[PDB]
Amino acid sequence: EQFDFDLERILKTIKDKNCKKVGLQFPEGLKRQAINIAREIEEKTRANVIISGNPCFGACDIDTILAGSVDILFHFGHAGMGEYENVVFIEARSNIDIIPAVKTALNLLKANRIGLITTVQHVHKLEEACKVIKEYGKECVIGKGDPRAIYPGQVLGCNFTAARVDCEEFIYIGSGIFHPLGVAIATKKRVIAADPFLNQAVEVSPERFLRKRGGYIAKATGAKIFGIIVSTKSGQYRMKLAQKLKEIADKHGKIGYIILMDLVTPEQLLAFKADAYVNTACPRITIDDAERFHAPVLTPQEFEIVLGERRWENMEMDEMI
Amino acid sequence: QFDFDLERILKTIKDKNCKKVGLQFPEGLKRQAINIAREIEEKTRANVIISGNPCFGACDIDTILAGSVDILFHFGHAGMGEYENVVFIEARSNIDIIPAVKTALNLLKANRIGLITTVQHVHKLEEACKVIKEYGKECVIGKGDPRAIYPGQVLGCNFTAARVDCEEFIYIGSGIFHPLGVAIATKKRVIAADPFLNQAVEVSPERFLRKRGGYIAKATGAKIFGIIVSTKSGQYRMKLAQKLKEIADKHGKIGYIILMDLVTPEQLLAFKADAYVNTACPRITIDDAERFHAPVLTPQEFEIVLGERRWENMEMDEMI
Ligand SMILES: Nc1ncnc2c1ncn2[C@@H]1O[C@H](CSCC[C@H](N)C(=O)O)[C@@H](O)[C@H]1O
Ligand SMILES: Nc1ncnc2c1ncn2[C@@H]1O[C@H](CSCC[C@H](N)C(=O)O)[C@@H](O)[C@H]1O
Ligand code: SF4
Ligand code: SF4
Repeated sequence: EQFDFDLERILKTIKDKNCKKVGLQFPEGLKRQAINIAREIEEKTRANVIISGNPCFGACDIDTILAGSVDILFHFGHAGMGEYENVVFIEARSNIDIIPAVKTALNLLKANRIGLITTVQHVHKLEEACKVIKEYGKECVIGKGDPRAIYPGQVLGCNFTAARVDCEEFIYIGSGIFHPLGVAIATKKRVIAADPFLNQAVEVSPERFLRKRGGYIAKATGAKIFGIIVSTKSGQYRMKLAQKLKEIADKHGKIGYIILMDLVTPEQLLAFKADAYVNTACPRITIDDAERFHAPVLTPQEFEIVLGERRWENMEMDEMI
Repeated sequence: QFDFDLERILKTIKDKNCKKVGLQFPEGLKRQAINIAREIEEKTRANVIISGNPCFGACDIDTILAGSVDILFHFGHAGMGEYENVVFIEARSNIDIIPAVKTALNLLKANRIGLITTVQHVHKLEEACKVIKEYGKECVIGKGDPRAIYPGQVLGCNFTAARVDCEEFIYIGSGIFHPLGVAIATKKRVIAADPFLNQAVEVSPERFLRKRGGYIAKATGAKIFGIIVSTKSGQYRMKLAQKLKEIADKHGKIGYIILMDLVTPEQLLAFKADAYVNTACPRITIDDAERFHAPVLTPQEFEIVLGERRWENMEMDEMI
C-alpha cells in the first residue's frame, strides 16, 4: 500500500558525493512519485535531475543511456542486478503485514517441511513468517538466492533458485498467479499462494496451465518460419542463445530470423508475419502478455520441442541465470 | 520485374563481403522484412538481424543494431547524419506527378512558383519545374541542408527547402501537415497537389493555428512542466531542454527534464506534470495532441505560455 524510499539517504548521498547531475529510474507503479522526488532533490541539493521516461520492468531493465549521462542513477523498486559503475539501487520495500495471510495458508499445508518464497518488496518479512510456521509445529526453510535474485526467499518471473531447497511444499507470499505458478512448475511441488492484501490463500495447481499450453504450442508444430526475439535491455539480452536457436531451426529444416528490439510488444511483432515466435527476452512475456499475440510465442525449450530437437514434455520455466 | 532495392542491397553485401547484415524498416514496410531477409540469406553468405523497434525517419537510426552488424540497411527515408555503416534505401515512388502539377496550375495566382515535396517524389521535381515554366511561370527548387538533403525536400521538422525567393508554392504529395508547415513558416500561399488522387487544394493554416491556440490556452495555467527529450539518433535536443528549464524558472514556473526513447501518451500519463514541452520529433506534438492526457507544447509555444514570445508570432518547430 505504501513503499519506503530512502529519501533522506538519497539527499545525503547527493550532497556527500557533490553530485551535479542525478538520474532517476522508476518501475511503472512508482513513476507517480518521480516529480515529487525530483522536486526534493532540486530544492534541497544543488544537483539537477533527469527522470527516465521509458517503461522499466525490473533490475533487468537499467536505463544505461541515462546512467552514462549522469553522476549517479538511482533505480527504485527493485533489488540490484548486475554490477554498474554509478547505479544505486533503492529497495522500496513494502510495509504491508504478511503474517495474517501466512496464518490463513496454514490450514492448506499437508507436508511438514515448508518453504517460503516472495518477491523483493516482502523479503525482509520472511524471517518472522518462518518463526510463525515453526511455532505451528512445521519445519520452515527460506532458500538462498543466486547472483540474479540476491535475497533469500526471493523469486522473479525468470528465476526460481530460491525455491530449489530441501522442502516438500511452498507458501508463496504476494499477489498474482504467475509467480506461484512458476514455482509449482519449476519444483513439481505443491504451492499455496497467500495474498497479503486480500488475506486469502489458494492452492495454485499447474496441470491446467501446462495442459492447455501444451495443446496450443502444437499449433507451432506446423510453423515453417520463426521470428527469434532478442531484447537489448540490460538484463534480458540473450543473443548467443538466439543464434543457437537459429542454427537448430536450420538443422531441422526450418528457418528462424533474429529480431532485435528494446520493448517486445504485439504491435511490433504483428508486422513481421512470421508463423510463430520464440522469445529470448523477458520470459514472463511468453506466458502472460502472449495470450493476445496473434501467433504463438514459445519459450526456447518449447521451440526445441516443436523442432524435434528435444522430446516432448510439459513446459519448463524459462529461467535467466 | 527488376527489384531495384534488392539488387543494390545484394551488390553492396557482395562488394563489402558482409557476413552480418542489419535491416531497419518504418511501420508500413516491416511486412517486407522477412522476405528481404530470406533473399539476402539465400543469395549471400550473410546472416541477417531485423530491427523490431518502431522507426519513424532517418532521425531514428537503430544505432545499437548498427553497432552489432557489418552494414545496416535503413529503408524508406533519405539519409541524414554521418553513420559509417548505415546505407539508406530511400524506396522512392514511381507515380507520375505531372497530372497533379497541371491540376495545381489552375489554382495559382502568382508568377514565381516554388516546388517542395517529400523523399517519395524528389527525383521528379526537375521535370515538374520544366512543365511549370513551359506553361508561363517561373519556377524555383530550394536547396535543402544537412538534414533534408535533396533539393525541394521538406520534413515535418525542416522547411529549409521552402526558404527561397518565390511568391507561391506547389507541394507535391499526400497529407496536409507538410504544406501547412510551409504556409506557416513562409507566410506564403501553398497549393497541395496529391499525385495519387490527382487533385489540388489550397491549404489554410487557420484551423491548424486555432487548434494549437487551444492547447496553449490550457497550458497557460500549468505550474509544473515535463520537458521531454528523446534519445533517438536525430531527435536529441538536451541543450534546448536545459535552456527551456532555465526560462521556466525565470518566469516563476518549474520544468523537469524527462529523457526517453519513444514518446507516448501512456508514458506521459505516468508522471504528475500539469503540461509537457516536447523537444523530440515535432510531429508528435501535432499528430498525437488529442490522445495526450495533458497539453503538449512545442518549444516556441512554451515560450508563448511563459511570456517570451508573442502569441501571434507562431513558428514551426524545426530541427536545425
Ligand atoms: N522487454 C520487454 N518488453 C516489453 N514488456 C516487458 C519486457 N520485459 C518485461 N516486460 C513486461 O513486464 C512484465 C514482467 S514485470 C513483473 C515481473 C517482475 N519483474 C518479476 O520478475 O518479479 C511482463 O509481463 C511484460 O509485460
Ligand atoms: N520519438 C518518438 N516517439 C514516438 N513517436 C514518434 C517519435 N518520433 C516520431 N514519432 C511518430 O512519427 C510521426 C512522424 S511520421 C512523418 C514524419 C516524416 N519523418 C517526415 O518528417 O516527413 C509522429 O507523428 C509520431 O507519431
Ligand atoms: S521476469 Fe522479466 S521483468 Fe521480471 S526480472 Fe525477469 S526478465 Fe525482468
Ligand atoms: S518530422 Fe519527426 S520523424 Fe520526421 S524526420 Fe523530423 S524528427 Fe524525424
